[PDB]
Amino acid sequence: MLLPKRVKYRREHRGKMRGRAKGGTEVHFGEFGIQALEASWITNRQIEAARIAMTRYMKRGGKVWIKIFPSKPYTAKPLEVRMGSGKGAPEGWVAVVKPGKVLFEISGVSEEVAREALRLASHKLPIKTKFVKRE
Amino acid sequence: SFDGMFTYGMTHELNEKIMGGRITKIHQPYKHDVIFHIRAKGKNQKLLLSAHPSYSRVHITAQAYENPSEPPMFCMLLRKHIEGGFIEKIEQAGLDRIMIFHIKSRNEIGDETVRKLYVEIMGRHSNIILTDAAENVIIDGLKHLSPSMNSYRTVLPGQDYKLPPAQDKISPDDILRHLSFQEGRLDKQIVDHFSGVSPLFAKEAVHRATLPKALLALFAEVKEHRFIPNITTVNGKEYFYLLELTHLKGEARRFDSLSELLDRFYFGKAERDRVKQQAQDLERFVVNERKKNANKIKKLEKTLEYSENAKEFQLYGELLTANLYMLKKGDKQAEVINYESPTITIPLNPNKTPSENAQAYFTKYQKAKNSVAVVEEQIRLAQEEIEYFDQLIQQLSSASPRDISEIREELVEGKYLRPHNPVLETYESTSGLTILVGKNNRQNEYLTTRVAARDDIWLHTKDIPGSHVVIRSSEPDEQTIMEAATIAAYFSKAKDSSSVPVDYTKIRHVKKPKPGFVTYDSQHTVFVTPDADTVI
Amino acid sequence: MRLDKFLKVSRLIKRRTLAKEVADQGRISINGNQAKASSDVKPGDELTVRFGQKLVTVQVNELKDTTKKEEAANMYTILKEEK
RNA sequence: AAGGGCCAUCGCUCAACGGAUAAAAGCUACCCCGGGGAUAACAGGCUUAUCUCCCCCAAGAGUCCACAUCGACGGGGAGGU
RNA sequence: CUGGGGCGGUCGCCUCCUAAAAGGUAACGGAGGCGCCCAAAGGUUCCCUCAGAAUGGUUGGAAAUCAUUCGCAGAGUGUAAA
RNA sequence: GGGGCCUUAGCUCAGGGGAGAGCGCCUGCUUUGCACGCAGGAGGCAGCGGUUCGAUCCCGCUAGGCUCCACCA
Repeated sequence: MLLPKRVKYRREHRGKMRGRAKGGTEVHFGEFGIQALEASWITNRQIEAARIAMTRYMKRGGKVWIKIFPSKPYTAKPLEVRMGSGKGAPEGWVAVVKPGKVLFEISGVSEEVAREALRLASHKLPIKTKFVKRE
Repeated sequence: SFDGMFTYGMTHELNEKIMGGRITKIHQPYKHDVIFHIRAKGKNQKLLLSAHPSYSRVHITAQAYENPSEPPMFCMLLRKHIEGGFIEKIEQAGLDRIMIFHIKSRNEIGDETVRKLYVEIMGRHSNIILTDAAENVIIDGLKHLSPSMNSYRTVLPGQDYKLPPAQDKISPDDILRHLSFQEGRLDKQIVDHFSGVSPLFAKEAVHRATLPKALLALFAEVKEHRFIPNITTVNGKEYFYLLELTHLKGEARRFDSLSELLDRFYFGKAERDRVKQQAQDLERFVVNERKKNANKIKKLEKTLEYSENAKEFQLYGELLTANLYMLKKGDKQAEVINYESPTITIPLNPNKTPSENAQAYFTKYQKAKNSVAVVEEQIRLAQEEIEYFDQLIQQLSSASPRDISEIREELVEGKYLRPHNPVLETYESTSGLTILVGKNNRQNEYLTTRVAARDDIWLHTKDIPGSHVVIRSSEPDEQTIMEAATIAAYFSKAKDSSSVPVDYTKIRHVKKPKPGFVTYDSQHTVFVTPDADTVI
Repeated sequence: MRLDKFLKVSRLIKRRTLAKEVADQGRISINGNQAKASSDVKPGDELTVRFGQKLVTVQVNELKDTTKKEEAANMYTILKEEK
């Protein structure tokens, strides 16, 4: 459950996930990676689920290199409450994702193993994905 | 110790020096303790006073201990009315444990004035008071005492001073007159006739066996200042008095000055007893833990005696796998032979197959095996801890404060407790050699590892628990080999045990495997015994 | 302040409980008047007290609450004792 | 002359800060009038966070065996009680 | 005022974001400040340039002050922010 | 859940410039003396963050506790 240690503002606007990514569109730390085909917010619980999934499938395998970090916080008012009276309290932390963006990489491991692990992770994630490799 | 006799001796023997002593400086180092640097007889001298209840006394010390950074209220009040004083006279207060200084000094206008400083040393309720000469009014007081104690006298300033009720005791045959010697335990009731008495003095005089002679002779002795200031030590419990020891087995060390006697007594006892309190408070806790671990393993052992059906199930599974062809699925029993050719009737589950049943027996064997392994590991843990604490208590018995300070940190590191090169201690040895040791486990390990080589020799117990000690590259003669055995037997699980074998082994085989779980090989062993301080 | 608090801080009596007890017995008084633990006091007050037969008369100079030990007795002065 | 005017200046958390008076708190279930669906309680409606139900990946439990039956961390939907 | 009212909270002024590249722009939207201070902390003339880092060096110490080269600026700008 | 108060040694307390006053329980010492003591159990700002050369002392966020409120259909 990743966390930014320190932040300026505990409360931010949400934002808009228009367009494609700026960077991180291609694997370069590792060999076999995964990228997105949509745009969405992703949570520390999602990423750690995917991470531990692939690492359990691999059991010693090489290196991973996540390519993101949930910097963004997201609020949520308490339950059964009218509107207004200030912005809701923070709940967790979020990473924002554009399409064309690489999320997880892999090295030290064969292609079939990598593809299967990333499949497993994709099923923990909400969005549509693609298997990718380095050029 | 501090009887009216000792008091009266001091009264004359300090007026010997401090006729008209010019009080040059005043300080209050500790709570119930006050220092005067006085100039009398053309010389500067120290004068300690103490109303500290058990240690309340008066003294003159070569050790000007420490003048404080803070001048307290009482000190400054003394500075107000006594500073630059002049000790006209000393008085004994009629042989009670009380003293008087008749003092002169000029006031703030240069007009000469006088005062009466009183020092009542009663024991738990001693005190120091300052009083006016003519008015007898108290001006200062160290232990203000309000009459909620509904007592005769009172301390507070301004009030007319008053002395305690002097008891109806003839302060100096008269006991054979007044007291019925049939009463017995008369060491008690000499206090009931005389003023300056200790039960120590009374007992030592009563043990002279009708003995008025002893009383009269000793009174003449004191009156003549014929005493001998020594300190007595009856197996510890170090006592002292004007007279020497009379009968008891205790050691004696004599002095030229009662003041030096007081110095060499109290200079240690100020903190020795504190260290003893700390040591005992810690020892209680350690013994609680060790006793707890012992009872813990007792629980585990007496619990272990009720789940031990492993081998039966093992052998049953063996036999069933051996006889897995004569057996129906649905049967209750099996007359079966062991591979000594007995014939065992093993029960079955009439629903299961023999395969299932035998596998269940193997399963139960596995389970009992597992649980027993668990309990045996817990046993090993607890016994390691118990032996650790037993060695620890041995060390604490044979300890010094310098190693106790390390042991505390060792245990706080072990997290049983909560809140840098000096390692070893040595003395003389045979062949003019030096043999180093450490009563602390940590210091002992530091010496064994970092202070010697592998080919050197370590000498320790050939037995359960003792210290660890050796000379730097211990390769000296058999004289030193046998001398190390004495140092080993001295600091051991059983000090003064005249049958203790010591193990001497090359440091190259010293096993550095809890802490101080050091095994040893390349070892020989020699029966030996404890010794005296000549082991130093 | 209150009498019992005053007695404790001045260390005449070691326990406020005991101060209350004696005031409820009425063994003591103020300015010739019988008093109680809640009785108000001030500087200049003249206080009569009993300890069995020991009767006492004192005078109030000051009053506070932090009252360290030796500074307690500065708070007041003895005047007289009877029995 | 009193007094007033002009000029300069002082006096207000008048703070509810364009300040209603120099001067002011509450109960009403004993209540009343004028109006409102411009605004609340029921129901209806939109939403479906929540709720219920279904499903995906599948580690793991299941002696062995993921999917007999259960199903973690996570994910996606339906319904409109 | 009020996402019914009540209770809570707020009520004037300043700075930023929201604010959509002039300006302006709401919400019980997000962050913070004011109800002053200086008689020199003003005016003018003249002067010079910071913070930190590395070296060496008593007390001096990780950290005073010291010389020392590096050093658009990481400092300062009475106070909050721009 | 909201608001206010509090959260400093074992207990009770004071105190933006360096946390210190008193008291008690258990143990030990202790002794001639009308409960008159001493040492150790031990003496540590609920936590997090920020401003300042500095924070218990100013600010903010959160936890624990006490009190008040949590009403109309």
